[PDB]
This record gives sequence, C-alpha cells and structure tokens, in this order.
Amino acid sequence: NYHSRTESSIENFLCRAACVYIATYKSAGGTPTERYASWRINTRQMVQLRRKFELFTYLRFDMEITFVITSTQDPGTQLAQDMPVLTHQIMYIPPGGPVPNSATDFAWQSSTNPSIFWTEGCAPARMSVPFISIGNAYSNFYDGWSHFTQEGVYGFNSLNNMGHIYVRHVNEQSLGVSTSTLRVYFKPKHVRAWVPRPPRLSPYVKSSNVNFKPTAVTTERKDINDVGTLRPVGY
Amino acid sequence: NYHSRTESSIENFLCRAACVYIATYKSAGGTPTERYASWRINTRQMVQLRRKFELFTYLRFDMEITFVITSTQDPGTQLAQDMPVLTHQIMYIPPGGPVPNSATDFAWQSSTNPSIFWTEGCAPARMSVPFISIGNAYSNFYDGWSHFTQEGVYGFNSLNNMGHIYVRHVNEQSLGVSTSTLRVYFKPKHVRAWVPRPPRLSPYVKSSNVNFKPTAVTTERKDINDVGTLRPVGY
Amino acid sequence: GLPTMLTPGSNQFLTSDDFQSPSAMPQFDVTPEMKIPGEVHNLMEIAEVDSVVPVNNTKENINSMEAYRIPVTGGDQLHTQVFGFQMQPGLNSVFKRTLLGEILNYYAHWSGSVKLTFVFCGSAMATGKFLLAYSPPGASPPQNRKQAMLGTHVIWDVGLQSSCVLCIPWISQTHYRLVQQDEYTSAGYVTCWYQTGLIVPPGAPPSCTILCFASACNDFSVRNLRDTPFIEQTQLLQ
Amino acid sequence: GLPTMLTPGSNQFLTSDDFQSPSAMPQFDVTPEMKIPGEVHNLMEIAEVDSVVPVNNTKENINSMEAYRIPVTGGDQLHTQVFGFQMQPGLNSVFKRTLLGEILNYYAHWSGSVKLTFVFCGSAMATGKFLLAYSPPGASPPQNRKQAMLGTHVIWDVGLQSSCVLCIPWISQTHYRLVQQDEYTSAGYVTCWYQTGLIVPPGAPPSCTILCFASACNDFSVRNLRDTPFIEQTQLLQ
Amino acid sequence: GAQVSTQKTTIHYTNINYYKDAASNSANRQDFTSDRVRSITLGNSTITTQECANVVVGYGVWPSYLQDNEATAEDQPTQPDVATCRFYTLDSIQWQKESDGWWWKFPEALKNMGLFGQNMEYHYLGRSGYTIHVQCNASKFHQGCLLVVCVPEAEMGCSDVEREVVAASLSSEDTAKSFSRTESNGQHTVQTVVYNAGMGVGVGNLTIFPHQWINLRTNNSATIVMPYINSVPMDNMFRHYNFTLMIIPFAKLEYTEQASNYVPITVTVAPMCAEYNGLRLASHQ
Amino acid sequence: SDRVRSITLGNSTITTQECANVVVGYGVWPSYLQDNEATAEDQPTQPDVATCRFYTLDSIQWQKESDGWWWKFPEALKNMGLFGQNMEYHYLGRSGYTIHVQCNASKFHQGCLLVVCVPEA
Amino acid sequence: SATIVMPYINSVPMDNMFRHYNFTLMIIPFAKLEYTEQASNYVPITVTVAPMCAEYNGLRLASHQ
Amino acid sequence: GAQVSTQKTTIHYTNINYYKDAASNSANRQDFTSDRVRSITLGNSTITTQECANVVVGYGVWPSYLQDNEATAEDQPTQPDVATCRFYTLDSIQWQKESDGWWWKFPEALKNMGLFGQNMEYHYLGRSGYTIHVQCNASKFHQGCLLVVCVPEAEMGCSDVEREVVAASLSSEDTAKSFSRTESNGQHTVQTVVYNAGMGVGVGNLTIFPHQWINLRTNNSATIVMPYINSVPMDNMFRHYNFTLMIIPFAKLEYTEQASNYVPITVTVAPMCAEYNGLRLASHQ
Ligand SMILES: CCCCCCCCCCCCC/C=C/[C@H](O)[C@H](N)CO
Ligand SMILES: CCCCCCCCCCCCC/C=C/[C@H](O)[C@H](N)CO
Repeated sequence: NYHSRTESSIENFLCRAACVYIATYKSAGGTPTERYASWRINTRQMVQLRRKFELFTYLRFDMEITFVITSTQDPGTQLAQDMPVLTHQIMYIPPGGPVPNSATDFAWQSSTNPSIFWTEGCAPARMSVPFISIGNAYSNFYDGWSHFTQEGVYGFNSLNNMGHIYVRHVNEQSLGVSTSTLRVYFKPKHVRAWVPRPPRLSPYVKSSNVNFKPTAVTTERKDINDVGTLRPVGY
Repeated sequence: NYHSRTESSIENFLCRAACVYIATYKSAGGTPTERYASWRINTRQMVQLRRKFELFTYLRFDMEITFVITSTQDPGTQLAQDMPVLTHQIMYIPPGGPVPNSATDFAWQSSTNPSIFWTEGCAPARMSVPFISIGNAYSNFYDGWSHFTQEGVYGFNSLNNMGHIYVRHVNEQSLGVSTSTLRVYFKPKHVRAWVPRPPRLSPYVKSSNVNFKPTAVTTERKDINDVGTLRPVGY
Repeated sequence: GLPTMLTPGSNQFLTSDDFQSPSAMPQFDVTPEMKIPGEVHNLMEIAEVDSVVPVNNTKENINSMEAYRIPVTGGDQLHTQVFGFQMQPGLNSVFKRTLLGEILNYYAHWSGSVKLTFVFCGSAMATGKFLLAYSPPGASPPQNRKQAMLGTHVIWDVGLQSSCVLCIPWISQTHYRLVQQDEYTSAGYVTCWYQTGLIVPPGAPPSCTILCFASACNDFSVRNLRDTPFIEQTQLLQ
Repeated sequence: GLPTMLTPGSNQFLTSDDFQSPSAMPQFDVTPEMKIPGEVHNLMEIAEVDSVVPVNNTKENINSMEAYRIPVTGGDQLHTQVFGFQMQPGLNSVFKRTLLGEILNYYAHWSGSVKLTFVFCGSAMATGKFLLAYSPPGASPPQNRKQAMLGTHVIWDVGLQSSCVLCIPWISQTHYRLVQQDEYTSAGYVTCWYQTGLIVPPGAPPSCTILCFASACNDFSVRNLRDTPFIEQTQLLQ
Repeated sequence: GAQVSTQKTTIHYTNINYYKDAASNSANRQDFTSDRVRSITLGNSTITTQECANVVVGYGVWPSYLQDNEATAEDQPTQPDVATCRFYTLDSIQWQKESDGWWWKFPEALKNMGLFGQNMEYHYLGRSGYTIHVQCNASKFHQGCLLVVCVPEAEMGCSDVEREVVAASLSSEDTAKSFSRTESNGQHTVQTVVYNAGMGVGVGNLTIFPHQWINLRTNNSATIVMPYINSVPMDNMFRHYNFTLMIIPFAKLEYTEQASNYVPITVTVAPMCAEYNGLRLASHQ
Repeated sequence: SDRVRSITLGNSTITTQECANVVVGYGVWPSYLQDNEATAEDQPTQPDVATCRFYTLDSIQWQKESDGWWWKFPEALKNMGLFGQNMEYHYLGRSGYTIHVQCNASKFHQGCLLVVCVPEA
Repeated sequence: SATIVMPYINSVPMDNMFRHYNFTLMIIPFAKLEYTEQASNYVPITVTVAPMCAEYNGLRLASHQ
Repeated sequence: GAQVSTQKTTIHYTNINYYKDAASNSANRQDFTSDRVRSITLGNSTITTQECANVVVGYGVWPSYLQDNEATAEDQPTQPDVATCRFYTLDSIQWQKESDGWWWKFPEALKNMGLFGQNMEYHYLGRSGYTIHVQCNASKFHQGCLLVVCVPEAEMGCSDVEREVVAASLSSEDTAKSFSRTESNGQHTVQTVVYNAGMGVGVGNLTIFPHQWINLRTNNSATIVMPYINSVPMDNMFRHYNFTLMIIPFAKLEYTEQASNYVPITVTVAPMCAEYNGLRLASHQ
C-alpha cells in the first residue's frame, strides 16, 4: 500500500506547456494583413490541451506563456545575400483596447500594453500572467445565453474575453521577403480544479460550441466472452 | 469597500516606457547629415506619452532611457555579400557643449559626455538619469515669455533646455550602404506630480506651443433622453 | 566562476518591468525639495472632483455651450422625461470626456459607485419636485413615472434645496465591469421624471436650467491599463 | 563581476520544467477566493468513482445503448459463460472509454487493485447464484466451470443481494504493469459462470439484465504521463 | 528567505523568489503531510421516501446561504423561507418499453410554479439549492432500472454542425425532451442521441455528477440534494441554467401479459434557501 | 448649499426639509408582527429591500377649481414593483406605509392643501 | 411637502389586501390656488408611498390574475 | 542591505541596490500603511460676504511667507504688510443675456493699482498669494449661474496655427477679454472659443482648479484664497503670469420685462504676504 500518488496530482497533470496557436506572418510590403498576425486568446484551438481542461468544469490558475518564434526565407529573387538578426515584438492587447490596423502603425508604441521584444538566436521569451478574469473561476462550460431574452451566442463563448496577442516584425527588410511562425505555449501553475466531468468521447469539430457527431461507445470485439488471443499471433 | 487602488498610483500610471523619437541614419559617404541623427530632448514629439504628462502642471522624476536600435540593408548594387556586426554610438550633449558637424569628426571622443557603445544582437542599451534641471520641477506649462520686455518665444519652449542625443555609426562600411533607426524610450520613476489639470480634448498639432483647432465637446447621440438600444442590433 | 544558466527571458525589453540600471550622471546632486501645493498621490483623486457632464449632448448642441444645460420647462407635463442615459461611465457619450471618464478611459476595468449631483440654476421663488431613478439592467428602460417609481429613486424639492445628489449604487454580477461594457457586465439606465411640476411665480421667467455633476464615490477602483482611444497622431509632429 | 560559466542546458525550452519568470501584469490583485464545492485535489479521485463498462461490446451492439446490458437468460444452462475479458484496464475494448481507463490512458504505468461491482437489474422474485472468477495469467482461459473454480472466485446469490463486488487482486511479477500490456506484464482473464441457474416465477419475465461497474480500489497509482491515443486533430480548428 | 526543504527521491533544494509578484513564483509541487418511514417536511409539503434508503447530499455539502463573507452585492432584500420552499411537483412522464430518456433544465423549469417564478421574474440576481426527489411506484413483477444524474453546466451540441441551438429546442416549458436512441436530423434542434448524452461524452461516464439509481428491485424512489454550483456567486436565472437532470433507463422495463403497463415517473423538486438581489421594477414578461 | 434630511428606505431616497415636522402615525412607528401576537400556522419570509422602495404614483394636476382627490392604497400598489407580486400569491398581508406628498412651491403661488389618511373610509 | 408615517391599523392581525382597504388618502384643497397672469399654471402634485416592514403569510400557488 | 518585504498577492522579495547613485535604484511601487455677516479686514479695506458662505482656501494651503528654509536669494529687502494688502477693485464687467465669458491675468493686471505696481516695477523677483473675491448683486427674480476658476499656468493657443501669440492680445490692461461663443479668425490673436476654454481642454473640466459657483439663487459672491504656485520659488512678474481667472457663465441670465437689465460683476483681489527681492535701480517703464 506504499505506492502513493505524486505524478497524479492536479499540478503535474496540468503543469506541462502545450502548444496553443500556430501563426504565420511575412515581412514585406503589400498585403498588410500578412505582415502581422493576430490571435484572440482561446484554449480551444488545439485539441491536445483542450481535452485536459475539459475534465473539470471550473479552473483557477496562474500561467507561464512562452513563444518559440522561428523564421524561414521566402523563395524567388532579390534575396538578402547577407542578413543581420531580426527581432520580433509580441504585444498583448487588453479587452477594450485599440488594435493596430497594420504594421508601422501609430498604435505600436504600447505605453500601457505589456509588449516584449525578442531577438533570434536566444532563449524563447517568457512571461507570467496571474489569474485574470472578472469572475472567480475560468469557467470551461457556460450553459447559458448572453442576453436576458435568450438570444445571442450560446455556450462558453461569452466569458472568454481575454483580448488578443498581436505579433509583428520590427525591421523594415529593405531587400528581401521572409516569413516567421509563432508558437504560443500555455503552462498553467498553482492550478485548482473544481467539479470534475467526463472526457469528450466524440472528436472536436469547432472552437465556438460543443458541436459533435454521434460516435460509438467503444471499439468492437468478437463476442460477449471474447478473451482475445489464447496463443501468440504465429502459427 | 475592500477594493483599494494599487494600479491607480502615480508610479504605475507613469512607470511605463513610451517611445519618444524615431530617427533614421545611413552609413555611406556623401550627404553627411544622413550619417548621424540629432534630437533635441523633448517629450512633446510623440502624443502617447505627451497626454500622460499633460495631466499635471509640474513633475519631478528620475528616468530610464532605452534604445532599440535596428538596421536594414539599403537596395541597389555593390552590396556586402558578407557583413560583420556593426556597432552604434549614442552620445549625450549637455546644454552648451560642442556638437559634431558630421561623422568622423574631431569631437566624437566624448571625454566628458556620457557616450555609450552598443553592439547589434544584444539586449537594448540602458542608462539612468537623475532629476536634471536648474529649477525645482519639470514644468509642463510656462505661461510666460522669455524676455522681460515680453518678446521672444511664448509657452513651454523656454525651460526645455536639456541638450541633444546625437547618434552615429562607428564602422566605415567600405563596401555597402545601410540605414539604421533609433527608437528612444522614456520610463520615468520616483515620480511626483503637482497641480493636476484636465486632459487635452483637441488633437495636438505642434511641438512648440498649445495651438489647437476648436473641437466639439463629445460625440452626438439621438435625443436628450436617448437610452441607446432597447434590444440587440438584430431583427 | 559562478556557473549560471541563462533562463528564458534573457536579452528582452519588457516595458512594464522594474530593473536596476547604471547611472549616466554619476555623483550628480539634485536641486533640493520644495513644497508646491497640490501634490497628488493617486490618480483617482482627480476622479473624486466633480466635472459637469454634457447631458443635452444633441448633434446641434454638442458644438455649442448649450450641451451642458438640461431644460426644465415649467408647465403641466407630468409625463415628460427630463433626461435618461445608460450608466456606462466609459463608452456612453454623456460620460466619456468628463474627468471621471477620462481617467477611467485609461484603465480597462471599473468598480465603484458613481455620484451624480444635479444643481438647479433658477429663480429663488421657483419650487418643484423631480424623481431621479436608477433602474438596474432588469428588462426595459423606464418609459412612464409609474415604471420608474419601482427602481431606487430620490424625490428632490427644487425649492427646499438646490443640488440634490444621487449616489448610483453598485449592483453587479461581477466585482469588475469592463469600461467597454457589453450586454454582459453592463449597467442600468438612469432617468428623471416630474413629480409636482415646476411652479414659477409671475415675476420670474418660467424656464430654468439644471446641470449634472458626476464624480466617483470614495469606493472606486481601476484594474488594468491601456491606450486611450481618444487621442491619436499621424507623423512625428514638429 | 561574478565569473560564472554557462553549463550545458543553457538557452533551452524543456517543457516539464519549473522555473521562475517575470510578471507581465505587475501589482495586479486578483478576485478573492470562493468555495465552489467539489474541489478535487488528485486526479485519481475520478478513478475511484464507478463508471458502467460496456461488457456486451459486440459490433452491432456498440453503436446502440445495448452494449452496457449483459444478458442473463433464465433456464437450465450450467455451461454458458455470461462474460469473460482479459483484465487489461488500458488496451482492452471493455475498459478503455470507462472513467478508470480514460484517466489511466493518460498515464503510461498502472499499479493497483481494480474493483468490478456487478448489479442485477431484475424482478424482485428472481433468485440465482453466479461464480465470478479472476483466473491469473497462468496458462489458458477458463472454458468450463470446473476450470474456473480453482482460481479466486466469489459465489453471489442474486436473490439475497444485488450488487455483488469482486476486488480483483494485484498479483504481478513487477510492481508496475504498462497500460499497453504485452505478453510480459499482462493480466489474468476474468469470467462468470452459472452456479444454480436463475429461477424466475411465472409472474415475472424470465430474462434479466446485469450491468458492470469498474472503479479502482484505494491502492491505485500511475507512474508516467503521455499523449492520449484516443483524440486527434487535423488542422487548427476554427 | 533561505528556505530548505525535501525533494522526491541529505538531499535538499534552496529556491528563492526573486520577484515582487505572487504569480511569478514557481509551481509548488510539494506536499506537507405499519412501518417507519422518514418524512422530509420542507415548506408545507412533505414526502415519504424509505427508512433504508440513502440520500445523496450533493457534492458533499449541504445547501446553505450566501454569507456576508463572500458577497459582492450592494443591497440585499429579503429571502423567503416558507413561500419558496415547497415540494413542487412537475408533470408526470410516462415510462414504456422503448423509452429513451428525459431531461430538464431547472432554473428555467420552475418559472410557473408558485412564487419561485414570481420572485426571479422581478429580481436581477438569484441563488438557490435544490432537493430533487424522483419517484416511480414499484411492484415485484416489474423488472427494470433507471439512472438519474444532475449534471452541472450541461452544454448540449446542436444537431447540425456550424449552427447554434434555439431556446425552444434546448429546454421546454412543462415537458421533458426525449433522447432519441438514434440521431436527430434537425437544422437547429439539439443532437439528442442517447449513447452520447447530448454533451458528446460517453453515457456510461455520467456517474461523476451526483447520481442515484432507481432500480425497481431494491429502490422505489431517489433523492439528490444538489448544491448551488456556479463560478460567479450570483447570476440571473433566465439566461443561465445551473444544472440539468437526466433520467436515462439503462435497462428497459419488461412486464408480463397480466400486469400494469402505465408506470409513471414524477419529479418533485424543492428550492432550498433561495436568495435574491437587485430588485428592479421589471416584470419580465 | 443648505442641510436637508434624506430618508433612505430601500434604494430610493427623498429630500424633505430640515425644519419640517414628520407625523409618526397614531404615535407608533411601523414595526413587525412578533411571535407574541401571531395566529398563523407557518410564516414564510418577508423582504426588506425588494418591497421598501419609494414608489411614485401618477401625478395629479392642481388647477383653480380642483375639488379633491383620493386613493385606496392596498389596492393602489398592485402594479408597482414586487409589492403587487408578493400579495398576488400569499393569502395574508401586513404593511405599514410612509406616504410623502409633494408639490413644487414658489413665493407667488398662494393656496393651501390638506392630506389625511382616514382608516376604514 | 408633507410626510405621514401611517401604521397598520386593523382589528384582525392579518387580512387579505384584495378584499380590504386598510386606509384612504384624501387630498382636499381648503383654499384654492390663485396665481397671477405672468406665472406658471401647471402646478403638479405627486404621491411617493413606500411600504415599511411588509409581511406575508399563507403561500398558495394561485397567481390571482 | 539584505532587505525582505512583501509583494501584492511566505511570499517575499530580496532586492539589493548594486549602484552608488540614488537615481539608479528601481521604482519603489510599495506602500507602508440686522443680521450677522463676516468681514475680512485685510490692509485697510474690508468686505462683507455672508455668514453661511464657504470660502475655498486654495489648494488646501493658506498663503504664507517664504521662510529661510527654502530661500535661494542673496539678500532679502523688506516686504510691506499694510502698503500692499488692500482689497483693490478692478473694472466692472457687465453681464448681459448673450455674454460669453471673461478672463484676467493677475500678475500683469495689478500693475497700475496702488504700490503693488510700484514695488514689482523696481525689484527683480516677486512672490504673492491672492485673495480674489468676485461679487454680483442678486435678486429673487434674476435666475442665472456663474463659474469662477483660478487656473494656474493657463497657456492659451493662438487663433491661427504656426503662429505665436502677442502680449496685446493675451492680456489686457484694465479690461477682460471676451470668450467668443464662436471661433476667432485672427492671424495673431488668441483662440478664444468658449467650449474649449482657450487651453484646448473641455470647458466642463475646469473644476479641478480651485473653483466656486455664483449661482444667483443661493449665492451672492464668491471668494477664492489662491496660494502662490510656481516651480521656481521666485520669478519676475512681468514675463510670467502665475495663474488666470476665468468667469464663464454656464447658465445665461434670464430676467423678465419689468426687471433690471444692467447687472454688474466686479472683482476685488488683494495680494497676501507679497515678498520682493533683488532691488535694481531700474524703474521699468
Ligand atoms: C505576454 C503577452 C501576452 C499576454 C497574454 C495575456 C494572458 C493570456 C490569457 C490567459 C488565458 C486564461 C486561461 C483561459 C481562459 C478562458 O477561460 C478559456 N479560454 C476558456 O475558453
Ligand atoms: C544616455 C545618453 C542620453 C542621456 C539623455 C539625458 C537625459 C534625458 C533628458 C531628461 C528629460 C527630462 C524630462 C522632460 C523635460 C522637460 O521638462 C520636458 N521636455 C517638458 O517639455
């Protein structure tokens, strides 16, 4: 009976950084939406983290956000020949702030916003954010409408008001064209989990509600009293 | 009543680094004013910091200046093919000092001046400056002329005597041509703020006085008793 | 020497930091301290001073000074609503350029009790009663006095006292409501209705003007910081 | 200053780490704590709650609800085996989507004693005895009752008590058996045989339905952590 | 400062917090070790359950008031103790052989019964614990089973993908929506298949939520004393469902030829310690 | 500018005067019905915030030849707030009242008025 | 203005409010109002009652009308 | 050295200062928790305000001298206590129906009155607190309101952009400049629109600066005891305006046919504890 559980705790089950978003943004003139890359902060994009959160109804944690920003070189002509290091800027936007329309905008100063400048060839950039919500818990399921007359959106997409992370390059790149990809990682710590609930049997299809297709319970075996194999797979 | 204010203090409202200037300077021979980049030290260039200062009449703070110096490659021919790292030199000039006419001048030794040499690919360069003025407070508004016979300039442009920051490259760059941009950031700490005053309703038009165009008070609604919308925007 | 390891977060420039740095002016003494009066400590002390709110913010009126003066005509009305506005201190046109709003617009979240004090600028002999009612979000705006009476209200006798004050209470599902209020985390409508009808004697002018002052009560708080979406620029202005 | 040396392990991003980091929201107070009921502490408390196991998991039945109901027809059989399954809590079709299995599938190694409680849903007047036997891996699955009797077993009187429970014992060469059990570190077969034959009176329906509940006993443990091979995705779902 | 502790194998570790924020420290990851029947009389309407029957007390906790220690309201008007505590009986659903299942949504299922739909129609906020008691009259020759479960925040997926759901199809006014043993083909209705329980989870895995069994052999009724579970302490009851009952028969009912075939099922909920806040002269509908 | 008392009952205040007298009924303040003089069987809850607000009725208009006006208050608040939503359900009822009637005055508007709460009229 | 704090006066301690009126307000002007030519002529009168310590008994699922 | 403190959520932080400069430390960011009327007799000229009226004492502080603790002068000649303390009365501005507003600039508005313009015409430095008292004779049938405000350092923008302002248009000698309800079209004058108060701020937001209201219903006059507010302790009064009065009527005055139509407004300032330094035999003009 001296086999107690340490790696089954609520911390070690949830203190592992999972990838949440995959962005892509170039560094050239023309098509200004390709220069920056916006993302409203969900946890519902990637599945590998979503199933771990949707075992509990409510949560409350502090987080550790990290970014592995890597870049390539775009094909074609007029390439760099030689290229200094290129730095990236990650800006958080709170709910209700002014967003930049494009790159080199007026609003990229970020006096109040917690921007962070990161150089390539270094360690991945890291920050900590506390339990930030108006409510007392990050509710993973909200069985209720938005308006009191029962219209509007339905589901968890009413208390997910966490603003956006808008990333951009801060070099002009006079000669060449080069994309970069952003990979956001969430590692929640000091986690508390309330009201457990079953895992999702059906596959995920949306990031707005709990839509699903009716799937089978388990896989099929041969008979009611099938014991599998009596000897190995040979002969 | 246990909702006291911590992020409403005079520190946290003003201990955030705002961008103040955007310079641009090349590294080639010919047009020697394009090699260096001068800047008289105002806070009145960028608006995003100017409105935060012009809530209080007087101020007194210690500052933390930082520079994100990034560079590109200029188009054309005779490009580098390969290029070592290129270092930048940021020199403060006090009020009443000799300024350099161009790059590679005699006066770039900076025996008394607090120059700082910064290499690319590193952390942004940082320095602290104390409360430096002849007066007892950085007055943001000076309702008075310069001369005792009431001529000369009028406004805040008489006690802003803080000298200039002159930046240059310190590599010859025998083969190629490459610009660089300087972004100065001011983060005042130990801030004290005297005699509060209303925010500027009109937009800013100048960096010499308090010129403005007569704007409306607020935006217009429908009637005196307009409550907005009674139901959502649908139907 | 000491075998340190550079953690993630090295060679970065997070803006809202607090780090030490070497001095550029070493051994530089300062000018000694002076006691200029009005040394403010917290920013919310500007949001405790009343600022007139442009209650009559109609399209023609906003350009003019006559956007701060709310009409209170004398006669038999008993149905006319002097004013009504959603109590959204951040987005609402009425409160956004007022001092409470301008400090609030800087901060993302607002929690506290607003106080509206309505002064009466009118002849000494004038006498009347007005019911100002904060109706909580509930269902629909008050449209007749009987609808307004149910919600919290104060009857003000213009003759007995000018400057009646209503401290709109904080009743909300969440501790903090976003300054950019949505249907969720929104605030209830506020309205004013005639109780007796202004009675002005022959020697005085029948019309009178009432103005509105808005300042936060002591228990007001802000939670986040953000760009003000009121001022902008295009280039480096010179 | 201090002459440190950067060891190997510098400028890396190991995922299962525990390092400090500077805060992006400095001096940011939180909402105060509330006591929502059901605050779970360890994940294994979900694997102590019973979840019905789909014992009749035949191909046609799995899609239907009739995969959880195991048939116990009344008559003279005395040879029919009501059910049999290898007790592999991780790979076996019977236990993999059950709550015990889903938490277990997250963790690579399993050590403990599983408990299967078989409820009888049947007429009050029905009476019968069933022998449920955990045969350890040994040699070959039990094929007749005399073979099952030797292995550990419980005789359950359906009439005297519904819900007889078998705590399958932990007998294993190694302290931990991998969830993806191989021939090595595998587990023994579990089977149920008629002892007397269900005796149902004329007034009640002869057929009855028995269901199986599976939850780990108190002494259960997990050892490693891994991706669940049950859920997947293709693109960033929007 | 200068702390020393133990690690999971003398051996120790000295970690210091170098930052001025509580959310900037590392993760903790360390532990410091003729017959007698009871009769519930609530309000002015009793029940009679059994002497031997267990009563499941929610998620461990009894339903209680919201004290001044954890209130965020401005002013708190009165809560009634007799007027809204009665055992209100809803409509009687009828159990047949091939009956799939039934569900309810209780903050919007008591809007017509008593004053519980006459207090929440006026006040803005709301908070109440519930004392569900579901019963079916048994006999010794009427084999069959039942499962009740009060799932909290039971977000239900729509029948057709890239659609929302409609309030007419999610809840009903006095009736319990059936649980098609097959798949609904609707364009705006709910995906009401019975082997996925609406939410998409496995229907065998509904046993975490407080649950009780109404096995016709050894039980006549079932009583779940559910507590108020919500993140925010107070939320309106017309745009939020606190939880959801689900009565799913795992074993179908099989009678004989000379036996009764109209076995009913009733639900007899009763709100415990119902609190209200924010009186607005609204009269919602 | 001047000091005026403000009765705050429920969540709706008034402003009467500093110098004005307030007539407290037949001498007694309105209070609850204690257990010493109750004849009921079971006593459900009474609200202290939900039905205590200063409800404002319709505004009658005073002219020269205006005769008089009356009301009947247990059947005059049936639509206002929850006071007409509690007594519509419960069988019994008991409430004291705090009538406040106002007319905006001026110095050149002579005239008088009498209010009276006659019981069982 | 005028403020009367009337108490609950009835013989029986509890009686229904739909078939019984507890009291009656009467606003009777003894002296008529006489303004002048250049004066306001729309003088209103409002009543602003508020029930104090309202008690209820006998909850019946009725919803009267 | 080796300090321990608390942070805003045991948890602590140990930060050391590694530098030899006070401005090189981090930001602090932590807290360690027939009738009676009064008559002001100043100099040799009194006033009579009211018994009930409040008097706004500046930014909280009473006007006082500049002590030896915070003086930077070389030699300090005498300051008079009777010769320059009288209640000097300026010109009477006339209030009409469509009157926009009026302003003053007081260090260059008392240059002719008494010896206050005969001491500052010789000495180089100057320092004085002011005791403004603005009055208008009221009546019961003369509705209307007024706002006075002593804005300090009221930098006023020019009418035409990329221009400066001229001293003849910024201040006047004995007259108060009007506040056009519309926009001035001048090439060198001041932008004197009334809904921006000259400085460009919202004219409703002039209530931070010490302000008082002269509402004709409940007030006859207004008295603001402004203190000397400047960064430098001493500055010359001919090239610097310490503050600015602004009398802006928010509600226009509406009388009747048989009523007076020449309602005046006077201002009656009085310098309190006026100090001077640096006597130079100049006689400025
Ligand atoms: C460093 C710059 C970026 C800073 C980003 C701000 C913090 C990130 C937001 C925290 C996310 C909270 C955890 C999940 C919130 C919601 O409850 C879930 N999305 C539920 O759908
Ligand atoms: C590290 C090399 C550059 C050093 C630069 C010297 C310090 C920077 C000057 C400090 C600026 C003081 C703050 C503002 C001063 C004036 O009062 C405002 N511009 C008012 O217009």
